[PDB]
Amino acid sequence: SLVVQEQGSFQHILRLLNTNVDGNIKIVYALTTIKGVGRRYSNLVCKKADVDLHKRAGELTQEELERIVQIMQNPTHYKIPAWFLNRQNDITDGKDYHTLANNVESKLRDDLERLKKIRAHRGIRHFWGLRVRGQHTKTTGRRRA
Amino acid sequence: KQQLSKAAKAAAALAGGKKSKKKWSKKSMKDRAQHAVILDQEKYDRILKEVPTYRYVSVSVLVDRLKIGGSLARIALRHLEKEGIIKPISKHSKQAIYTRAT
Amino acid sequence: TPVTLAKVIKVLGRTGSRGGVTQVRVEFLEDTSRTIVRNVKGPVRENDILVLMESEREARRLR
Amino acid sequence: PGVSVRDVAAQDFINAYASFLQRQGKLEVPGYVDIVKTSSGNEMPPQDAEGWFYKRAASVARHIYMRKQVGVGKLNKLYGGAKSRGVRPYKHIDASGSINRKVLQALEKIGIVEISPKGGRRISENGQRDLDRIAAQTLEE
Amino acid sequence: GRVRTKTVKRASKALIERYYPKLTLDFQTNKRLCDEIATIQSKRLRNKIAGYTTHLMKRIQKGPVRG
Amino acid sequence: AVPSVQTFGKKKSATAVAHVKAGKGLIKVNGSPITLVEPEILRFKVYEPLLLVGLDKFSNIDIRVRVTGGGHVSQVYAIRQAIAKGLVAYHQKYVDEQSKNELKKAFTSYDRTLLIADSRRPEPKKFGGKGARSRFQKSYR
Amino acid sequence: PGTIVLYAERVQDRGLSAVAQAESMKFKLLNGLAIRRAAYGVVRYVMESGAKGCEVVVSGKLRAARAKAMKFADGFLIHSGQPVNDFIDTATRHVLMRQGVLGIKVKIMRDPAKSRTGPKALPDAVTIIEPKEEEPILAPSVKDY
Amino acid sequence: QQQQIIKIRITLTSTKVKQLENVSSNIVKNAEQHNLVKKGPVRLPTKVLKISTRKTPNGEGSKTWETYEMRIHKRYIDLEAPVQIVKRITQITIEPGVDVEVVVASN
Amino acid sequence: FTPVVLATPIPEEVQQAQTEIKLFNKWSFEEVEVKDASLVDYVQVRQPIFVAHTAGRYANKRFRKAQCPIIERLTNSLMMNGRNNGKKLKAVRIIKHTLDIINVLTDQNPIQVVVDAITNTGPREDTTRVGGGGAARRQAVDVSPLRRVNQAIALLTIGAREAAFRNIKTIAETLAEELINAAKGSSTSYAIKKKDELERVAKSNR
RNA sequence: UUAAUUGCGAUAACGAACGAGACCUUAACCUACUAAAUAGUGGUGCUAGCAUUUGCUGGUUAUCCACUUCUUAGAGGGACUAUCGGUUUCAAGCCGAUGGAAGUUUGAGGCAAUAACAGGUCUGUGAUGCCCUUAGACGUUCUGGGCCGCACGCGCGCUACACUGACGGAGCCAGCGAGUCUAACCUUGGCCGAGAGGUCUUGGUAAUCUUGUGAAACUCCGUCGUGCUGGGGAUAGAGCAUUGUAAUUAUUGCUCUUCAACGAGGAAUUCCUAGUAAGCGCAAGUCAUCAGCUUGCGUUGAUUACGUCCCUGCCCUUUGUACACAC
RNA sequence: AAAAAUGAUUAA
Ligand SMILES: [K+]
Ligand SMILES: [K+]
Ligand SMILES: [Mg+2]
Ligand SMILES: [Mg+2]
Ligand SMILES: [Mg+2]
Ligand SMILES: [Mg+2]
Ligand SMILES: [Mg+2]
Ligand SMILES: [Mg+2]
Ligand SMILES: [Mg+2]
Repeated sequence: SLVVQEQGSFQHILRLLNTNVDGNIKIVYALTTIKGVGRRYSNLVCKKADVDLHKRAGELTQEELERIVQIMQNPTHYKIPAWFLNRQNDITDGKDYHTLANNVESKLRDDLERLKKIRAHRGIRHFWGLRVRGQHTKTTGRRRA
Repeated sequence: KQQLSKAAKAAAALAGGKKSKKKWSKKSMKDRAQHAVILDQEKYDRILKEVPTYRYVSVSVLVDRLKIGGSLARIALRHLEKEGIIKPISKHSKQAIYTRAT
Repeated sequence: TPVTLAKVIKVLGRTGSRGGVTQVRVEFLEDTSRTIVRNVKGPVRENDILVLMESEREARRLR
Repeated sequence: PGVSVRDVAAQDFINAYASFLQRQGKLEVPGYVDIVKTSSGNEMPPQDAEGWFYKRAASVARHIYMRKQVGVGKLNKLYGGAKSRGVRPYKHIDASGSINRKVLQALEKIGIVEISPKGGRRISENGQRDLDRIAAQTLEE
Repeated sequence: GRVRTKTVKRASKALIERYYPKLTLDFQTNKRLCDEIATIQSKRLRNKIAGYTTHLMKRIQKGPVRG
Repeated sequence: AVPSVQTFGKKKSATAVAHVKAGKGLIKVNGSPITLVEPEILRFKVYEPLLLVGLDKFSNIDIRVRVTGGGHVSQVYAIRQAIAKGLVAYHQKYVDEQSKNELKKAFTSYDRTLLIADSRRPEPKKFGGKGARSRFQKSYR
Repeated sequence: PGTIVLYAERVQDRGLSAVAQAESMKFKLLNGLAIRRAAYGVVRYVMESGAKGCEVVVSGKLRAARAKAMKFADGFLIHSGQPVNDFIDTATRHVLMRQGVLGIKVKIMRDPAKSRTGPKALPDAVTIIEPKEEEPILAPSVKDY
Repeated sequence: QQQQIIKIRITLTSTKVKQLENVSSNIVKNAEQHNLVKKGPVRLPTKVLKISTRKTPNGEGSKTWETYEMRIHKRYIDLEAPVQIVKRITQITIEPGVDVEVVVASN
Repeated sequence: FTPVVLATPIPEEVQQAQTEIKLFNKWSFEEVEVKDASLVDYVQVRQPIFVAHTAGRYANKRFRKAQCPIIERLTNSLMMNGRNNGKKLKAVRIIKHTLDIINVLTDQNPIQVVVDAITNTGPREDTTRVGGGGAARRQAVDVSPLRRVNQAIALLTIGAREAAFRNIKTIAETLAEELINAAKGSSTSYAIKKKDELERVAKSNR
């Protein structure tokens, strides 16, 4: 049972990966605000960063926050088994990658534009705005799509 | 029965599509409530001062009477039990019951 | 507060539109010669005690 | 006088023996700890990253003591649980076979269990001795 | 409701007008008599017949019965 | 041999069989002492024979219980019914019956289920609904 | 050749077999015999054979296109309970005619008092043993050999 | 062949309860009239085989269901008899709807 | 008093309960004395129970449930709001905690507090709907003792559940607060204000 | 009076029949008979492993023996509202209590009358009349597509809106099933893999093996902290596998990522009286693969009411009718 | 003593 006494050096809301990560939330669930990182990826990155898991995202010093940024930037170079990522073996270069905050919807645009420019059925269904994963459309999913 | 004309069926379908979502409820929301999960010096002094004379001690009453989150309530409550200024009555997860010492 | 404690001595019958009310005869605890017929919502045995907010009304919906 | 692991609280026995293995430090952690989520039914890793393997090792060793022989699939059906399938109902999903297998394979490495020439994994004499030592200390905690 | 049917009523009435001296006021031996003085396909209907017979015998003891 | 008897206790589908014989006053259930029965929110139900009759006369007798079937609670009820039945059957067979009937008086004075199993039975389900009585939601128009 | 055998044995109480009666009546309808005569004849044969009750139902189209169903019955004929499976025997047969298909349903109550298998009487059929009424002697009149 | 032991086992499987019990009783009887020590007829739990199906041939009307059942009644008897008499018991006392299966156990 | 040695150790705390039954091994039912009349022989505080869990048959008769212990009667009505059907272990645990919170906020027997809350929360007069016309009316009627204690348990549990829904406070604590408020009469409790509203309506339809 | 055209009885009706009942199955009770390494328990009788003034386990029908309490199935017994207290045209009966396993016909079913519907089925039928078609076939097969298509409306449901919770670790518990030799079915166990899975053997034609289906809800101990939040998991992106010749219009499973409505729901409306409602899962049916469905099974287990004819209907009698295609 | 209108043609 640790009851820590600290001065006014608590770090309030902070910026990573062009995304607002706010303090007072545990570091794992604070990082999840960034697009492209979920609870599992946030937990794994936090644990590979050699930091405590009860630091409220406001006790993290700068240096251990650039360590966690670099771990997010290069997931493979920190002993991740590469089946854990978001984009494995892509069309362009076939290298296992993980997209981040501003790049997830960008790569989504690139893939959707590719499927449209190739006129594949999934791409044309996306262009029309229908369901692409094979759901029935007779009754369900009406008020918006 | 009476079949509707194609124009009437189209009008009904277009009306249904244009229809807004009629939420059948009164939606009342309370205001933002914040609790200082980080324990600074002034809040710690308030803890060490007014937690004694509390007839009832628990995570919920620590949250209500002091703007601290449940996590800080639990860890500080166990800290006070370590210091022994509160004695237990029923020990159980998800529900703590504590009163004054001696 | 003048709340009246009365002991039932007879259940007259089951009254009401849906049969949800009981016709009972109750005598008073303080004086057992003050019988009166009342309407009771819930289930009743004999020898049960009721509380009467007003102790002067006769129950309608007879026979 | 005589005491075995049947008269003690199972949960406190598991925790105390897990800490005893934690102090010995010979359980040869698999390496894929800090990654795995211990079951397909789960959706999160264990919240105790540094002791969940030790807790599983103690619980498995106790369970092997309880029964005659228990296999990896039987541990899988045991340690598995319900799985949330979104808009679908729940169903039972077995635990991680690799983790259950590795815990069992660690048990003979720390020497408690043997081949069990009839069946699966069964408790040895030295492992029995170590368990009733931790039983004695846990009873006189 | 435990209203006995006419098969039980008529079997009991004939048994009373046929073996009245042998019949005894308690149920158990009326049961153990009906197996020899009658042939009932089922134990259940035999017990029902014996129970109505012993109830009528209780009635017969304190005065006569019409029919 | 040694003076001994055996009984059983039954909830809905749980059964507990008790071997009751003279000794030094040793109580176990499923090879575990009865004080470890889980849950601890219902450990009182298996304590109740020990607290009603008075364990002073338990010094001579020892009981070993094996319980299977049903759920956890059904096992709790079958265990406590079996221990009560075994105690009063050991009294009937090997003790004077003044003590047998006074035990029966105290047992019936607290619960009838200590000696007589609940006659409530599961009701088989009928087509057209999820349960025996409940029906699927009827639809008009 | 020499181990598989087939033995054919004569049917006794041939009026009691609903299958035989149904086949014979169907052959009567094929031969052109009147429907009322065929049903009353088969009923008479069944009852004279010793069966407790008989039942012949002819459903189809008899005089006009519109359908109907005659019924011919005799004797005692229960409908519910285990004695249906114990004393009732039924047969159903289709009858091709120019106009269509006629269904012939035969139901037979065989007498429980006959046969040596199963119940020899209906359930609840209580029968009493005769008292064999005797005279009471007044005096004791002890006897010796 | 020289009047020795076989450790024979006989299984009776049938739906007809009475047609099963009669043969099993006769085998039991022939044991004592040939002073034969044995294990008595162990009766398996009566297997029931169910089929639940809609009564309607089409798909109209109230969704009424009907269930039909087999009952398989089984008895295994372990016999220890000489060679000249295991045939004496197996060729006789055979009933319709009842079959007999014989295995020379070695366990 | 005077514990005896046993071959299998029995804990000292449970050893003291041999003298008489002790609810949760923490309180005895002696000197409860439901003081407001007309609710006697309907609130069950005479037979002692070790715990609020006993699977007894209390539904096959009209008035059989009145012989079920009042604590278990309160417990069996906390097994709601649909998602909580079953889980009597959970309901019993909540009841144990709420009685502990009573015994720490007030130097009073929690059973005494519960029966006082029921006596103070059972409505004495209600209405019934009569008249098939469009303007249907209500007629005030008296309330039987059994319905009074049933409606009291219902209103206490319902108010505790609603106060527990979507707030930091545990159900055991908000039930204890409701029970403490009702056992004295403070009109800040759901069951008191609901009962007072209902009685006022019967007064207006008298 | 009964659930009953069930009876008491009255009687221009008498004696009869079907239905109801009776009957059969099934859940309960049997220290009573028969027994059982395909169900068991006990003797530790044989060796022992552990702790130590004695308990827990391993090998026990060739490493033995005894007994059916638990288990099963054969024949039975048991309840007949028994006894008692009340009440009655004192009759049929009904209400309480006492025993008993069981006292709403003990519970639940199976079967279930006469008469009818223009009810449904010609797409279950080598059941079928008539009409039509019959070689470029409305026959039968092969390839592909469709049956799933979406501005919309409706009916069954599943998951939810959370702290009586979610997540993590642990405790740890059913009953009904089913399952290969005319060939790959149910799968122990070992090894590899995060997982889904892959590979090598084993057992089971089955109370023997999967399987003690170690299911889930549940309980304890910790993380969260009233924030559409770590509640919810829709939509969508990328990859890894299994079935199948064939997976795109995504069979399904698995991993990571996206993380939408949804704050308890207007009018309205459904089901239910005790092991019932509800919660929770499991098995089976369809199945090569596919459950959010059904048929069963057990698990945890309420509240409220033992009533009335108010609504919606049913039965009997009397009555009115201009209805009989029958308000 | 609240309100309650209607129901196409032919087909024993
Ligand atoms: K259910
Ligand atoms: K085709
Ligand atoms: Mg589990
Ligand atoms: Mg019938
Ligand atoms: Mg379709
Ligand atoms: Mg979220
Ligand atoms: Mg379906
Ligand atoms: Mg009209
Ligand atoms: Mg008209």
